[PDB]
Amino acid sequence: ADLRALAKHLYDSYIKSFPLTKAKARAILTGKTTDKSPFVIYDMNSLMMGEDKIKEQSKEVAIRIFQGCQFRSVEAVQEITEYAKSIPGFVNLDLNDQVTLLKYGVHEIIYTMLASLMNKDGVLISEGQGFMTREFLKSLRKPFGDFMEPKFEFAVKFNALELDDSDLAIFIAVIILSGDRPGLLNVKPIEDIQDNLLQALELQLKLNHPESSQLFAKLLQKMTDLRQIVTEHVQLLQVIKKTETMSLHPLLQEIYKDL
Amino acid sequence: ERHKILHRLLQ
Ligand SMILES: CC[C@H](NC(=O)c1ccc2c(c1)c(C)c(C)n2Cc1ccc(-c2ccccc2C(=O)O)cc1)c1ccccc1
Repeated sequence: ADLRALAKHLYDSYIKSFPLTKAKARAILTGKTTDKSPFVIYDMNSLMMGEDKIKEQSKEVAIRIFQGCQFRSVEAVQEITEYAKSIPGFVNLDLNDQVTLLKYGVHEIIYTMLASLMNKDGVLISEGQGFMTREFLKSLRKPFGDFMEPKFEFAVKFNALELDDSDLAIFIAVIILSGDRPGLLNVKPIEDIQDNLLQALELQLKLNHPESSQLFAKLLQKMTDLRQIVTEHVQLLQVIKKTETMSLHPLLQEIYKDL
Repeated sequence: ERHKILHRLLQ
Protein backbone atom coordinates (compact mmCIF):
# COMPACT_ATOMS: atom_id res chain seq x y z
CA ALA A 1 0.00 0.00 0.00
CA ASP A 2 0.84 3.69 -0.36
CA LEU A 3 0.08 4.52 3.29
CA ARG A 4 -0.38 8.26 2.71
CA ALA A 5 -2.66 7.58 -0.29
CA LEU A 6 -4.66 5.11 1.81
CA ALA A 7 -5.06 7.67 4.62
CA LYS A 8 -6.27 10.27 2.11
CA HIS A 9 -8.67 7.85 0.42
CA LEU A 10 -10.21 6.95 3.83
CA TYR A 11 -10.54 10.63 4.84
CA ASP A 12 -12.30 11.51 1.56
CA SER A 13 -14.67 8.56 2.03
CA TYR A 14 -15.32 9.49 5.68
CA ILE A 15 -16.22 13.02 4.57
CA LYS A 16 -18.63 11.59 1.96
CA SER A 17 -20.23 9.17 4.44
CA PHE A 18 -20.59 11.21 7.65
CA PRO A 19 -22.37 14.58 7.30
CA LEU A 20 -21.43 15.90 10.79
CA THR A 21 -17.64 15.79 11.19
CA LYS A 22 -15.60 16.46 14.28
CA ALA A 23 -14.27 19.60 12.56
CA LYS A 24 -17.79 21.00 12.11
CA ALA A 25 -18.90 19.77 15.55
CA ARG A 26 -15.90 21.45 17.29
CA ALA A 27 -16.57 24.71 15.44
CA ILE A 28 -20.13 24.61 16.80
CA LEU A 29 -19.17 23.52 20.34
CA THR A 30 -16.49 26.22 20.79
CA GLY A 31 -18.72 28.88 19.23
CA LYS A 32 -16.20 29.36 16.41
CA THR A 33 -18.71 29.92 13.56
CA THR A 34 -21.02 30.81 11.83
CA ASP A 35 -24.02 30.92 14.18
CA LYS A 36 -26.42 31.29 15.66
CA SER A 37 -25.77 29.20 18.79
CA PRO A 38 -27.47 25.83 19.00
CA PHE A 39 -30.73 25.78 20.95
CA VAL A 40 -29.83 24.52 24.46
CA ILE A 41 -31.97 21.71 25.93
CA TYR A 42 -31.70 21.35 29.71
CA ASP A 43 -35.27 20.57 30.90
CA MET A 44 -38.66 19.36 29.69
CA ASN A 45 -39.86 22.86 28.74
CA SER A 46 -36.74 23.59 26.67
CA LEU A 47 -36.97 20.13 25.06
CA MET A 48 -40.57 20.94 24.11
CA MET A 49 -39.60 24.44 22.93
CA GLY A 50 -36.69 22.89 21.01
CA GLU A 51 -39.14 20.69 19.11
CA ASP A 52 -40.97 23.90 18.07
CA LYS A 53 -37.96 26.18 17.80
CA ILE A 54 -37.10 24.17 15.86
CA LYS A 55 -36.82 21.11 13.60
CA GLU A 56 -45.04 6.22 18.03
CA GLN A 57 -43.59 9.10 20.09
CA SER A 58 -43.72 9.12 23.89
CA LYS A 59 -44.96 12.19 25.69
CA GLU A 60 -42.56 10.99 28.41
CA VAL A 61 -39.16 12.71 28.26
CA ALA A 62 -36.95 9.71 29.01
CA ILE A 63 -38.54 7.54 26.30
CA ARG A 64 -38.69 10.44 23.81
CA ILE A 65 -34.95 10.88 24.20
CA PHE A 66 -34.28 7.10 24.01
CA GLN A 67 -36.33 6.99 20.78
CA GLY A 68 -34.31 9.93 19.33
CA CYS A 69 -31.09 8.02 20.07
CA GLN A 70 -32.55 4.95 18.30
CA PHE A 71 -33.42 6.94 15.15
CA ARG A 72 -29.93 8.48 15.03
CA SER A 73 -28.35 5.06 15.61
CA VAL A 74 -30.29 3.64 12.64
CA GLU A 75 -28.86 6.48 10.50
CA ALA A 76 -25.35 5.88 11.89
CA VAL A 77 -25.47 2.18 10.96
CA GLN A 78 -26.22 3.14 7.34
CA GLU A 79 -23.42 5.73 7.18
CA ILE A 80 -20.96 3.28 8.75
CA THR A 81 -21.99 0.57 6.25
CA GLU A 82 -21.40 2.96 3.31
CA TYR A 83 -18.02 3.81 4.84
CA ALA A 84 -17.08 0.15 5.38
CA LYS A 85 -17.70 -0.55 1.66
CA SER A 86 -15.07 2.05 0.75
CA ILE A 87 -12.34 0.31 2.75
CA PRO A 88 -10.06 -1.43 0.22
CA GLY A 89 -10.73 -5.19 0.23
CA PHE A 90 -13.82 -5.05 2.44
CA VAL A 91 -16.42 -5.80 -0.26
CA ASN A 92 -14.29 -8.74 -1.45
CA LEU A 93 -14.64 -10.46 1.96
CA ASP A 94 -17.16 -13.26 2.49
CA LEU A 95 -20.57 -11.60 2.83
CA ASN A 96 -21.32 -13.39 6.13
CA ASP A 97 -18.10 -11.91 7.50
CA GLN A 98 -18.97 -8.42 6.23
CA VAL A 99 -22.25 -8.67 8.19
CA THR A 100 -20.39 -10.00 11.27
CA LEU A 101 -17.87 -7.14 11.16
CA LEU A 102 -20.69 -4.56 11.03
CA LYS A 103 -22.82 -6.29 13.67
CA TYR A 104 -19.99 -6.25 16.24
CA GLY A 105 -18.29 -3.07 15.05
CA VAL A 106 -21.13 -0.51 15.04
CA HIS A 107 -21.34 0.11 18.80
CA GLU A 108 -17.59 0.74 19.06
CA ILE A 109 -17.73 3.05 16.08
CA ILE A 110 -20.88 4.90 17.17
CA TYR A 111 -19.44 5.67 20.62
CA THR A 112 -16.05 6.66 19.18
CA MET A 113 -17.73 9.16 16.83
CA LEU A 114 -20.29 10.32 19.43
CA ALA A 115 -17.35 11.79 21.39
CA SER A 116 -16.87 14.23 18.48
CA LEU A 117 -20.29 15.68 19.30
CA MET A 118 -19.59 15.95 23.07
CA ASN A 119 -17.87 18.26 25.49
CA LYS A 120 -17.87 17.75 29.28
CA ASP A 121 -21.21 19.59 29.62
CA GLY A 122 -23.38 18.19 26.84
CA VAL A 123 -23.88 16.77 23.38
CA LEU A 124 -24.83 18.27 20.02
CA ILE A 125 -28.17 16.99 18.78
CA SER A 126 -30.21 17.19 15.61
CA GLU A 127 -27.28 17.70 13.23
CA GLY A 128 -25.82 20.33 15.55
CA GLN A 129 -28.90 22.61 15.71
CA GLY A 130 -29.32 21.72 19.41
CA PHE A 131 -27.17 21.08 22.47
CA MET A 132 -28.50 18.71 25.13
CA THR A 133 -26.89 19.09 28.58
CA ARG A 134 -25.17 16.22 30.33
CA GLU A 135 -26.86 17.01 33.65
CA PHE A 136 -30.32 16.96 32.02
CA LEU A 137 -29.56 13.51 30.54
CA LYS A 138 -28.30 12.36 33.96
CA SER A 139 -31.58 13.53 35.55
CA LEU A 140 -33.80 11.20 33.51
CA ARG A 141 -35.81 8.70 35.54
CA LYS A 142 -34.43 5.21 36.23
CA PRO A 143 -33.20 3.31 34.30
CA PHE A 144 -32.52 6.01 31.65
CA GLY A 145 -30.48 8.36 33.88
CA ASP A 146 -27.47 6.09 33.31
CA PHE A 147 -28.08 5.74 29.56
CA MET A 148 -25.71 8.50 28.32
CA GLU A 149 -23.39 9.12 31.26
CA PRO A 150 -20.93 6.28 30.40
CA LYS A 151 -20.71 7.67 26.84
CA PHE A 152 -19.76 11.09 28.26
CA GLU A 153 -17.17 9.59 30.62
CA PHE A 154 -15.50 7.83 27.72
CA ALA A 155 -15.76 10.94 25.52
CA VAL A 156 -13.95 13.23 27.96
CA LYS A 157 -11.03 10.77 28.12
CA PHE A 158 -11.05 10.08 24.38
CA ASN A 159 -11.32 13.75 23.36
CA ALA A 160 -8.18 14.37 25.43
CA LEU A 161 -6.25 12.61 22.61
CA GLU A 162 -7.23 15.49 20.28
CA LEU A 163 -7.74 13.34 17.22
CA ASP A 164 -9.02 14.99 14.07
CA ASP A 165 -11.20 13.63 11.28
CA SER A 166 -8.24 12.31 9.26
CA ASP A 167 -7.06 10.34 12.33
CA LEU A 168 -10.58 9.12 13.10
CA ALA A 169 -11.25 7.93 9.54
CA ILE A 170 -8.36 5.44 9.81
CA PHE A 171 -9.13 4.42 13.41
CA ILE A 172 -12.75 3.62 12.52
CA ALA A 173 -11.52 1.50 9.58
CA VAL A 174 -9.22 -0.39 12.01
CA ILE A 175 -12.24 -1.06 14.26
CA ILE A 176 -14.30 -2.43 11.34
CA LEU A 177 -11.53 -4.87 10.27
CA SER A 178 -11.33 -6.63 13.66
CA GLY A 179 -10.34 -10.25 13.22
CA ASP A 180 -11.51 -11.24 16.71
CA ARG A 181 -15.28 -10.85 16.22
CA PRO A 182 -17.23 -13.97 17.24
CA GLY A 183 -18.26 -16.12 14.26
CA LEU A 184 -15.87 -14.93 11.56
CA LEU A 185 -15.27 -17.54 8.85
CA ASN A 186 -12.02 -16.22 7.28
CA VAL A 187 -9.98 -14.32 9.88
CA LYS A 188 -6.78 -14.07 7.80
CA PRO A 189 -7.91 -11.67 5.01
CA ILE A 190 -9.50 -9.36 7.63
CA GLU A 191 -6.18 -9.20 9.49
CA ASP A 192 -4.25 -8.56 6.28
CA ILE A 193 -6.39 -5.46 5.69
CA GLN A 194 -6.21 -4.36 9.35
CA ASP A 195 -2.40 -4.64 9.21
CA ASN A 196 -2.29 -2.08 6.35
CA LEU A 197 -4.82 0.14 8.18
CA LEU A 198 -2.77 0.07 11.41
CA GLN A 199 0.39 1.06 9.45
CA ALA A 200 -1.52 3.97 7.87
CA LEU A 201 -2.90 5.02 11.26
CA GLU A 202 0.52 4.84 12.86
CA LEU A 203 2.17 7.02 10.20
CA GLN A 204 -0.75 9.46 10.23
CA LEU A 205 -0.51 9.96 14.00
CA LYS A 206 3.29 10.21 13.98
CA LEU A 207 3.28 12.89 11.28
CA ASN A 208 0.31 14.94 12.52
CA HIS A 209 0.80 14.66 16.30
CA PRO A 210 4.59 15.17 16.58
CA GLU A 211 4.49 16.11 20.30
CA SER A 212 2.81 12.89 21.44
CA SER A 213 5.04 10.21 19.94
CA GLN A 214 3.10 7.35 21.59
CA LEU A 215 -0.43 8.51 20.71
CA PHE A 216 -0.86 5.43 18.51
CA ALA A 217 -0.26 3.19 21.54
CA LYS A 218 -2.55 5.39 23.61
CA LEU A 219 -5.28 5.17 21.00
CA LEU A 220 -5.14 1.36 20.69
CA GLN A 221 -5.50 1.05 24.46
CA LYS A 222 -8.84 2.94 24.39
CA MET A 223 -10.50 -0.28 23.16
CA THR A 224 -11.00 -1.59 26.74
CA ASP A 225 -12.81 1.63 27.73
CA LEU A 226 -14.87 1.53 24.53
CA ARG A 227 -15.83 -2.16 24.94
CA GLN A 228 -16.69 -1.47 28.58
CA ILE A 229 -19.23 1.17 27.48
CA VAL A 230 -20.74 -1.30 25.04
CA THR A 231 -21.04 -3.97 27.78
CA GLU A 232 -22.74 -1.52 30.16
CA HIS A 233 -25.03 -0.40 27.35
CA VAL A 234 -26.14 -3.98 26.58
CA GLN A 235 -26.77 -4.63 30.29
CA LEU A 236 -28.88 -1.47 30.59
CA LEU A 237 -30.87 -2.56 27.55
CA GLN A 238 -31.70 -5.83 29.35
CA VAL A 239 -32.98 -3.86 32.35
CA ILE A 240 -35.02 -1.67 29.98
CA LYS A 241 -36.36 -4.91 28.40
CA LYS A 242 -37.71 -6.02 31.79
CA THR A 243 -38.85 -2.64 33.11
CA GLU A 244 -40.57 -1.09 30.05
CA THR A 245 -43.78 -2.79 28.85
CA MET A 246 -40.49 -0.52 24.97
CA SER A 247 -40.11 -1.11 21.20
CA LEU A 248 -36.72 -1.45 19.48
CA HIS A 249 -36.22 -0.52 15.80
CA PRO A 250 -35.90 -3.70 13.64
CA LEU A 251 -32.31 -2.93 12.51
CA LEU A 252 -31.22 -2.56 16.16
CA GLN A 253 -32.99 -5.82 17.16
CA GLU A 254 -31.08 -7.45 14.30
CA ILE A 255 -27.76 -6.18 15.65
CA TYR A 256 -28.55 -7.27 19.23
CA LYS A 257 -29.86 -10.74 18.30
CA ASP A 258 -27.27 -13.24 19.61
CA LEU A 259 -24.79 -10.39 20.26
CA GLU B 1 -29.90 -14.87 6.52
CA ARG B 2 -30.42 -13.98 10.19
CA HIS B 3 -29.62 -10.32 9.36
CA LYS B 4 -31.99 -9.30 6.54
CA ILE B 5 -31.61 -5.52 6.81
CA LEU B 6 -27.83 -5.48 7.31
CA HIS B 7 -27.47 -7.86 4.31
CA ARG B 8 -29.46 -5.46 2.12
CA LEU B 9 -27.39 -2.48 3.26
CA LEU B 10 -24.27 -4.45 2.38
CA GLN B 11 -25.32 -5.35 -1.19
C1 LIG C 1 -25.72 1.64 19.09
C2 LIG C 1 -26.59 1.62 20.34
C3 LIG C 1 -27.70 2.64 20.21
N1 LIG C 1 -27.17 3.98 20.38
C4 LIG C 1 -26.68 4.65 21.44
O1 LIG C 1 -26.48 4.24 22.58
C5 LIG C 1 -26.55 6.10 21.10
C6 LIG C 1 -26.83 7.06 22.08
C7 LIG C 1 -26.78 8.41 21.77
C8 LIG C 1 -26.47 8.83 20.47
C9 LIG C 1 -26.20 7.80 19.46
C10 LIG C 1 -26.25 6.46 19.78
C11 LIG C 1 -25.92 8.56 18.23
C12 LIG C 1 -25.60 7.83 16.96
C13 LIG C 1 -26.03 9.99 18.59
C14 LIG C 1 -25.82 11.14 17.62
N2 LIG C 1 -26.36 10.04 19.90
C15 LIG C 1 -26.58 11.26 20.68
C16 LIG C 1 -28.02 11.71 20.55
C17 LIG C 1 -28.50 12.62 21.47
C18 LIG C 1 -29.80 13.08 21.40
C19 LIG C 1 -30.64 12.64 20.39
C20 LIG C 1 -32.03 13.17 20.31
C21 LIG C 1 -32.84 13.15 21.44
C22 LIG C 1 -34.13 13.64 21.37
C23 LIG C 1 -34.64 14.17 20.19
C24 LIG C 1 -33.87 14.23 19.03
C25 LIG C 1 -32.57 13.76 19.04
C26 LIG C 1 -31.79 13.86 17.77
O2 LIG C 1 -30.63 14.32 17.80
O3 LIG C 1 -32.31 13.50 16.70
C27 LIG C 1 -30.18 11.72 19.46
C28 LIG C 1 -28.87 11.25 19.53
C29 LIG C 1 -29.00 2.46 20.93
C30 LIG C 1 -29.57 1.19 21.08
C31 LIG C 1 -30.80 1.02 21.68
C32 LIG C 1 -31.51 2.13 22.13
C33 LIG C 1 -30.98 3.40 21.96
C34 LIG C 1 -29.74 3.57 21.35
